[PDB]
Amino acid sequence: AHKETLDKLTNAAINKINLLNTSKVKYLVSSAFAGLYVGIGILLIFTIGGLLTDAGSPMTKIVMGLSFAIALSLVIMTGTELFTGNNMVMSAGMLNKGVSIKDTSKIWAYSWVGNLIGALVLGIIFVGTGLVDKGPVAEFFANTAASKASMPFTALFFRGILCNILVCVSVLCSFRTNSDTAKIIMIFLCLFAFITSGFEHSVANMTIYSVSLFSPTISTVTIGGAIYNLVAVTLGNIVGGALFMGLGTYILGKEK
Amino acid sequence: AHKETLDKLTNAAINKINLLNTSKVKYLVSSAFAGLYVGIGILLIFTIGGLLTDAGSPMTKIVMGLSFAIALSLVIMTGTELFTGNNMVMSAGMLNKGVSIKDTSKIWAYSWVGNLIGALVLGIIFVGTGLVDKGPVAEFFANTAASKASMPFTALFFRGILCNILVCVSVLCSFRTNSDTAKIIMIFLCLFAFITSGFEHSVANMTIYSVSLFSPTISTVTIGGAIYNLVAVTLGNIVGGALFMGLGTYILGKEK
Amino acid sequence: AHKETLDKLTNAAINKINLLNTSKVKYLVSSAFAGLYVGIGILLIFTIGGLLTDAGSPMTKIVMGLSFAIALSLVIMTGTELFTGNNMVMSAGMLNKGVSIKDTSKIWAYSWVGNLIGALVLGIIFVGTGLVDKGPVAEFFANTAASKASMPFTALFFRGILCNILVCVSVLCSFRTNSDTAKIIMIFLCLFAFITSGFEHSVANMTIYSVSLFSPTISTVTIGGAIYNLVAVTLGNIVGGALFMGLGTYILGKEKL
Amino acid sequence: AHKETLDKLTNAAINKINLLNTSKVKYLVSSAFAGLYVGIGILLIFTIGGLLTDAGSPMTKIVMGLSFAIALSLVIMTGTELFTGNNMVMSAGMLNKGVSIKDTSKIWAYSWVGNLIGALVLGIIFVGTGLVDKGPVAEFFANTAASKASMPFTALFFRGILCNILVCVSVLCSFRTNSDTAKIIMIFLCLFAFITSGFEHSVANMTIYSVSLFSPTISTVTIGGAIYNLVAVTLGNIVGGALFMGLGTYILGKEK
Amino acid sequence: AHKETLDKLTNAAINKINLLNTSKVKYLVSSAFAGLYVGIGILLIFTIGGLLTDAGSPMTKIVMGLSFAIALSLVIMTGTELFTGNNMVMSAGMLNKGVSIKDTSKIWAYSWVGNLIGALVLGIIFVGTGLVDKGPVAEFFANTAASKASMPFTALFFRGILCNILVCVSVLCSFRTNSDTAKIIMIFLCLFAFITSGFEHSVANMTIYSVSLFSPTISTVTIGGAIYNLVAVTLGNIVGGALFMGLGTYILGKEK
Repeated sequence: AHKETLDKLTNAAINKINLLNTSKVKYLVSSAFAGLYVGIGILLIFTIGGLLTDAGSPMTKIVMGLSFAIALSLVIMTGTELFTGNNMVMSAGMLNKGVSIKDTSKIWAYSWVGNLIGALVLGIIFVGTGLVDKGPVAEFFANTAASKASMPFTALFFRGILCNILVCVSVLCSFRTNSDTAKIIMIFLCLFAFITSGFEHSVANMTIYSVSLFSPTISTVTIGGAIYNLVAVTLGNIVGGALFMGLGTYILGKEK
Repeated sequence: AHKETLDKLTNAAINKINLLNTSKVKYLVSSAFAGLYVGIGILLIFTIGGLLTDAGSPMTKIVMGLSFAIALSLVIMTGTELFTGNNMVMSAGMLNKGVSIKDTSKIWAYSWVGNLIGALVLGIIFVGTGLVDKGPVAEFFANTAASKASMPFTALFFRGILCNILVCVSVLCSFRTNSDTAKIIMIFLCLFAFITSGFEHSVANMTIYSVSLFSPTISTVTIGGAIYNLVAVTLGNIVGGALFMGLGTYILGKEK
Repeated sequence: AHKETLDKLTNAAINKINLLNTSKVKYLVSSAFAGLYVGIGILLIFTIGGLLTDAGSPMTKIVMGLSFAIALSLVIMTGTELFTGNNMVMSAGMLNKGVSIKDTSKIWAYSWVGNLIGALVLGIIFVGTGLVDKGPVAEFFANTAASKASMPFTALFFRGILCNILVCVSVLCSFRTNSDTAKIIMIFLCLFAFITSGFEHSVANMTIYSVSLFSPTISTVTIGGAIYNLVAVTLGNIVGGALFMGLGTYILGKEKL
Repeated sequence: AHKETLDKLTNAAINKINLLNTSKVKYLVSSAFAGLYVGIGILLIFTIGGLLTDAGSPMTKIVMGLSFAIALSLVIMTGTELFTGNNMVMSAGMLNKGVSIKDTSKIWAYSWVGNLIGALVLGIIFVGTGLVDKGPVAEFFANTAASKASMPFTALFFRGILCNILVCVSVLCSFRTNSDTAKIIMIFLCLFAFITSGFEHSVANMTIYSVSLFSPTISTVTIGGAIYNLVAVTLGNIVGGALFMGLGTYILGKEK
Repeated sequence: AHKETLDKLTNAAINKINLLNTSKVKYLVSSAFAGLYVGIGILLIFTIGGLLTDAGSPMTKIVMGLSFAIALSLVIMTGTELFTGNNMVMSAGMLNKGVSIKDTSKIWAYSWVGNLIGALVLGIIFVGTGLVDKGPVAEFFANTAASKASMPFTALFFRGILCNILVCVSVLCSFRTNSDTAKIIMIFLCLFAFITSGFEHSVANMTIYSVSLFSPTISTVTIGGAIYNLVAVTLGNIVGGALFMGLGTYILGKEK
């Protein structure tokens, strides 16, 4: 069971360095589709957070957390590239040696730049809608945009650790079943979990900092506070995806 | 995986005009339906919005985007012609040289009109019920059908982009999975995102203005404003479905 | 896929009038199961409607719609004869030369009369439950039954279309997928819409003007006001079932050949 | 599709008496399993009424119906034997001569009794939990078991009919599809329907009264109403399965 | 239908011990997974209940039970080794001779401890985030670690029994169907039922007593209250799985 999976994970890992070594335009795009897809999820639950944080309701983080299913679901279904999964994958394929430590940091790089490109594009467009001009919407943006850049390191690190856990554990669950519906539910869950709980996702945080910097209605974080939050959380994501899930998957299904 | 998708996409475009070119009756009826189905979605959400606006609920815009999955789900299940969705289909199709740059417009036209024919035929029939005869139902249709015409062209554009990114990706999602349940789910999300977040949909607004103009009890906008909108937004809906969605599927899946 | 679907729609007309001929007991029964099944869901959403009207809640009309799904789902899953439905199937199956205007009108009658007999039986049985002796629910029933009589024939007619447009469209959907999960899900949305929006449904209104006439804890409507509501609604229903759904499906799927 | 369905039922019943004609120990520990599964619902949906009635939220009777779904679900997904199911099963079958009045009743009382062991077994255990010592949960048990016992036979009898119409019909639906998912979705709506509407279920009452009795903190029921209710309701559920759903399904697909 | 399921249940328990009689490092890393997953569940539903108790919303208990779905479905979807599951499985196999009384009480320990390991890990990494710095989260994590620990043995014995009754029947449901969707749905139901009703699942508490025993902000009772709770609850899970379900599932499938 775990072999057929660490098998699936290994092949897919390969099929990633192969497309990269084909066209960079291709790999670049698909990374900058996942970023934009995932970013869509921030817009929903932030248009949310405002309306419910504003009216005092205690349901905000709950309703928000639930309504972030559209994120990793657009990704997995469209078959696009997102770094947070490239972690657990590109790892066990480096452990199961389908791709090397070479090919791993080769990936995690471009996908991360790709993933950012997507956020930035959705930013421009999203900001260009006047939606984040006035109101308690860009207010929820700004504050949490600021909330997260002022947060100490080990949190953003350790919060980041638990995030890419669920994210991978879902991505894995995708590999483990053939019912797309079932994938979407497991995802729906694993994101309801991390979001409401209150964890951190780099490719996500990007769309947040993608909007709150093009903003003609505030900064409260600058670029410096963004770099920090990412590299903090990026760093966190990796231990979670690679050294827990990426590794443990490699073990559980190693033809030993 | 992306290759295959592209092919399927390409046929759908080929198989589109092909039909339009055999019959214009059969195709008009289809867009006619589609635009009405999408407008059934509007009646529902607006009968909600007035009922929740009247009671000042902090949720109203969250319950609405939840209650819109019916619109596009009815399209994809009855297998009918939706102008926005085509934007991806024909653009990726025309691109993949399966169909022409003149087969492309001849679809967009013939559907953007069909949908509206439906929007109309449905708009009339709604009025003849008279939930619009007065009260917060009739009201909501108004106060909102006004707000759209009196809005920057810079807004209606990017609003109308991000919407029809979520609309085609929902469609793209139906072109990649064989679960009719998962097809519906993703459609249910994508409209949760685009409607709750305040994006704009040409074929939907058609029913809005199909009803704020047939309703004896008042306008506040009149044709020009309705035209200033469908136009400012349909263009956006093309720029989203074509330049973003269709070009990317194309890039992500052509043999280099 | 529109041709293969008409084929199905057509093929479905055929073995229906074939069954009515085969025997009238077998057919009328099913018809009643349908009425009952649909009416069942009326008892649910009104109880909800009473529970929640009584507390002046805003989300009443909304929960009432989100809940009615069971009505048309039982129909489809049990595979049973529901008037509003045959409005689309039988028509487009005629147009597609499946059977005659004879069998069409002959089917529309029995279904409508069997749907009625389920509505009948359910009502008495339900009055027997004593769950409409007094309280906010027998109220909601009468409150609601009256409106549906005390309403202009023009709007009862029209509302009654869209409703059958939505019922039939969900039927149409039951024919274009092999996912019983998908069937129900689309029935869900379609009813959520038709109900919460404000549309009217002969077979389900059949179950409303059955409770409030059989309950001795009030007529505020009596038989006439029903005859009125039914008629206006049964027409509209027909005008959406056979004329928008029936026609369209045919025009989409008839081989010009 | 009717004749297949009928036949399925008919064979289903055969297997039943055959199992009963094989092992008594095997049949009566399946029975108890159902009743126990069923009773679990009653715990949850009274734990719900508890909280919900205690804060007078109008939605008490609504959330109960939505939550009682696990009952027949656990039974139907686990091939366990539920008395109320065999009312339609045993009868549809014996009407096709797949069995005899005798098997039917043997079943009907056997199944009924194991079922009664379930509720007996649960309640005891459930009493031992602390959850009925005090708190608004127990008031809800007492007050309910009470009314359930102190209500005109006529009534209870009719509430029986309606209930088992839904119970069996849902079971009917299980026999008519293969999407195990759907079997559930329907079970869901049928129980949402039957609880929230007011109808009485026999098996499920067992647990109710069982809990109330073996609760040291006040009964208001005594075994006095127990028998009364368990009879009046059961007598209804028999006309529910047998005379409606049972004989009705036979008349629907017999080679006549 | 029950034979396939006992045969399906036995092959299982052979592998579980045949995994340990092959590798410890294999088997435990999966059990540290199961535990963590279940924990992540507790990290969510307590995150809620902290917010929802901080505003007396009567709906606290219920919402929490609906959102707990993730733990056992994660454990299921990822094949990992969960203790409570085993209870029924083993004994169902040690009763139909595929493993021994040894292989049974052998499985039950390593996993029990494997599970505990992972629960301790997430714990620190959860404080590592500092979401138990203060707020009602750590508060709720405090009252409920202690309320559970300053509770009679017998109650928690009876409580825990009922739980693993459901937890195993949902696992048993896994075995009896090829729809992951359906599997996950039954877990969602079986979990919502055990938590909102009140019952006590040991491997979860492991995370609670892990979260709190590292929460810098307080112990409220200590280690002799954590051990007692775990002992009181674990043994209750075992009668419930081993004796109720296991013995039972066995009786149902056994071949005379």
